[PDB]
Order: sequence, then C-alpha cells, then structure tokens
Amino acid sequence: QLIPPLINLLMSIEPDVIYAGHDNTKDTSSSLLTSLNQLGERQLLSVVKWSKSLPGFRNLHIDDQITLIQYSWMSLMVFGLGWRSYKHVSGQMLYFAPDLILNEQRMKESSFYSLCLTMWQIPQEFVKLQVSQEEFLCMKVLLLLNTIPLEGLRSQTQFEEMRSSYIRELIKAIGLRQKGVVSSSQRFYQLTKLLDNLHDLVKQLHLYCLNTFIQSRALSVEFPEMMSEVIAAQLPKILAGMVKPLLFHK
Amino acid sequence: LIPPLINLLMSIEPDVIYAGHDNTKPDTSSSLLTSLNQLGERQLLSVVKWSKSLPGFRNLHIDDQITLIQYSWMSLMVFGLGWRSYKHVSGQMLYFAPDLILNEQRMKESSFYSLCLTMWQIPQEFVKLQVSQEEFLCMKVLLLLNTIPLEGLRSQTQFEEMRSSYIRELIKAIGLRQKGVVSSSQRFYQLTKLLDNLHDLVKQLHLYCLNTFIQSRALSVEFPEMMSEVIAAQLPKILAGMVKPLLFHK
Ligand SMILES: C[C@@H](C(=O)N(C)C)N(CC(F)(F)F)c1ccc(C#N)c(C(F)(F)F)c1
Ligand SMILES: C[C@@H](C(=O)N(C)C)N(CC(F)(F)F)c1ccc(C#N)c(C(F)(F)F)c1
Repeated sequence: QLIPPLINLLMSIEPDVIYAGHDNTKDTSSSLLTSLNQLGERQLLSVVKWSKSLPGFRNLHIDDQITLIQYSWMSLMVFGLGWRSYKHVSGQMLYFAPDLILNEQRMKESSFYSLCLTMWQIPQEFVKLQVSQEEFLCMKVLLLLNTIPLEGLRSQTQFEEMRSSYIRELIKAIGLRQKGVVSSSQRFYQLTKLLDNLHDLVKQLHLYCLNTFIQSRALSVEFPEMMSEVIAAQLPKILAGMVKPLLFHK
Repeated sequence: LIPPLINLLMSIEPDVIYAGHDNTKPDTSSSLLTSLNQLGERQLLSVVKWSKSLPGFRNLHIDDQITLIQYSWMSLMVFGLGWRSYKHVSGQMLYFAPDLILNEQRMKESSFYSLCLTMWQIPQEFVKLQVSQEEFLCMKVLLLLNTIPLEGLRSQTQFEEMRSSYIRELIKAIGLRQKGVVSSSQRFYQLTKLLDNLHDLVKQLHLYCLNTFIQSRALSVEFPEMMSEVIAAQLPKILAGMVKPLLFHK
C-alpha cells in the first residue's frame, strides 16, 4: 500500500537474530575480541546470503559480487551495529548481539574503548536524525555499493543502474515521512552525508582489525576462516587507499 | 675539504652485509624472498648499531628512536640497495648483497619482476644525478628522520634540531662539488625532491611486504624476529597513512 514494494522486499530479506555465541560463564581482551570475531564470521555469512536475494545484485558479474561484499563487509557490520544499538538500547550501549551487549564498563582498554567511541557515532546519529527502517534498508544497500576497484567493476553499467534505483528508493523512503520538498531534500543530504562519513569511520575499524589480525597468535585472538580470507585479501589494499570510495558530496 | 660531520658519517657506515643465499640452487620464489628477509634482518640490526653512533640520535627519547627506526627501515634499505647497485655494478644490476645480485634476466625469471623494476628505479636515478658519497650519506640520515607520528615525537624540539642539522649538512655536501649559487640551489631541490618521491616508491614495497607477511606460511617465506617485530609494530598504521610523512616540497 503506502510502502513501496522494493522496501517491503528489503524488510523481508533481513537476517534473523545473530548471536556471537559468547561465553557468559567464564571475560577479557582476547576473549571479547575472539567473540566479536566469531560474530563477525556469522555476520559475513549473513551478508552473503542476503546479497543473493537483493534485487539486482546477483545480476552483477560474480567477481564484482565478491569484491563488493569484501569491500563493504566492515561497513555493513558497523552500520548494522548502529541499527541494533539504536533499536534495542536507544543507542546508549553497543548492541553487537543479544549475547554481547557492551557498555562503558566492558571497555577497559584505551585502544578498544577509543574504537567503540568511534562506532558509537552511528547509533548517535541514528537517534539524532531518527532514521526509519525504510531509510536504513535503502542506505544499507547503498553502503554495499559504496566502493569500487580503481579500474572499476566488470559490470560497471549494471552497477550504476542498480545504485541509481536504490538512490531513488531512498528518496521514496524519505518521502514516507518527510513530506516537504525542502525538508525531504535536506534530509536526503543528511542521510547521504552520513554515508560519506562512514568511509572515514570504517578506516579506523579496518586498521584496528588488521593490526589485531597480524598479532592474533600473540594476542591469543582467534579469527575464523571466512573473515580471515576477507581480511587477508582486501584490508591491506583498502587501507593503502588502492580502491575508489564513492561519495555523494565532493 | 670534506666537512667533519660528513667524514664521521662515512666512518660509521656498516661493513659488507651478506644475505647468506645458496646460489648453488635454481631460484625459487620462496628461496629468494627468504634470503631477502634474512638480509633484511641483518640490515635492520646494522641500522640499529649505526643509529647508536649517529650524532644526535641517542639524545632523542628512547621511544622516539624506536619509532623512527620502525618507520624508516624500508626506506633506508631500498636507498642502501640503490647506493650499492650504483657503486658496485654501475647501477645495472640489483646488488642486494655480494652473494645476492640480480641482473635483469634473473629479475625477469623471479616471481616479482615488477617489484624488481620498481626498486631498480633508485639506482638508475643515482646514475642520472651522479649522487656523491657525501650527498648520499646526508640523504640517508634525513630518510631516518623523514616520518613522525601524527601527534609528534616526545623529543620533538630535539628531533627538529637534529633534522635541521643534517639538512644543513646536505647543503654542505652539495657545495663540495656544485659551484654557482644557482646550480647548488637547484641541486638541493633535486635531491630533496628525490627524497620526497621515495615515499611513493616505499609505499609499494610496504604493501608487498605486508601481503607477503600475512601469507608467509603459505608461500614458505620466513620473516626473522626483529623484522617481524617492526612489521607488526607499524606497517598497517603506516600503510593507512596514520603517520606524518615529512616533505621538503609542498
Ligand atoms: C572484525 C572484528 C575484529 O577484527 N576484531 C579484532 C574484533 N571487529 C572489527 C573491529 F575493528 F571492531 F575490531 C568486529 C567484529 C564484529 C562486529 C560486529 N557486529 C564489528 C562492528 F562492525 F560492529 F564493529 C567489528
Ligand atoms: C622486507 C622484505 C620483504 O618483506 N620480503 C617479502 C622479501 N623486502 C621488501 C620487499 F618489498 F621488497 F619485498 C626487502 C628485503 C630486503 C631488502 C634489501 N636490501 C629490500 C629492499 F630494500 F631492497 F627493498 C626489500
């Protein structure tokens, strides 16, 4: 009815609750980091499955699909963390998973605490802007499509048409509430700017990840296989700036 | 004729360093890279010893000395490779060590021809500019002091004074041969522009290094102790541009 079919479809393909499988009996640095990595493994599997039902995605060359997933993995994860924190704990806690909800107390380490403060920016903006699920779902797809190789994608044409249709869908999502043209136009600017700023934010997560990855044995932190492959295959390249981040505003 | 500081810099240069490569067997990706890392471990140890005799260095906070060595090791190594190739084999071969010399055919047959060509650029530049030993010595010190943390060093004032001292010394080295205010002025520009450019070239070596490090077990490429220490300590941060490369030109 009032809800555009594409948005309803996106709602229906959202993943079910994902647990970190964290141990609540026995916590610590490596323990917390290991659980977060376990959660990361389950999240990656979720994004891949999700991408198989995302209208238009399966039509892109297979290599582009793999590349886009790996490129956006961290971004989609932190964005999802932002949504969950916003929806379950009014953004006042980091809701990584039902069995892994972190607050100030569980962030003893200055390095980890700083990282969390950075992630906290998303939930906070979600609360400030009062993002709707309709808007979040469309923004999530745009995130998936927010970075491309320097030489571009193999299915570049199809990629741009897809990005455009989801940009039009984000506008429709905004139209659901923001009825005014001036207000709806200003809201489009705010949401797309939030997406632009994610590049800077995620860079910090990428670096923290790679550093912990390299010192995994010494830090006693386990990194599951699927995620390990994403980190080994693209993070060094991404941190070195060997990719093309897409921006809505120059 | 030769200024005292330059004479001292020449007296503290390390002796010849061997890679310990077994040239009795045909090259393999794993054996060449492993010997390069072994040579690397030895070069690193040589740099530490040298820094201990380098005027001004020992007076910087101990943490700063460590940071500077970890930030510049790759730069110092490739620069050294450039000098050695230029002096021993007219710059027409990569003279890593007396027991590890690669002419172009050996480069083409390695699994990293492209990397070899990148490294080979330095020696060729030395041939083109006819860099003197006096200029080379001062330039090498500046490379050690060519990158600082975003927040700066603990002994920042002292660092700034030491760096300025060696820049003044480079100027003296140039004056040892360059005559005419203009040509000597242009020479300072060229050599400092060369140093600025090294940042770009070193970035390619840093990525190749990190990728190989991450995949060390699969590729059978061993990374010695101190070598692994500096890589895990700063490589990801450096690649992500979370440090301040110093530039002579805007
Ligand atoms: C990849 C993993 C890691 O490398 N660790 C060292 C724990 N880590 C990234 C880091 F940068 F935060 F550390 C994350 C793991 C799971 C989730 C979720 N959900 C998230 C986030 F996106 F929500 F922040 C991040
Ligand atoms: C660090 C090491 C490495 O990580 N390997 C995978 C071998 N490697 C860097 C690479 F990028 F070339 F691979 C080097 C090792 C020794 C030397 C010398 N001398 C040099 C250089 F100075 F010539 F560039 C580079």
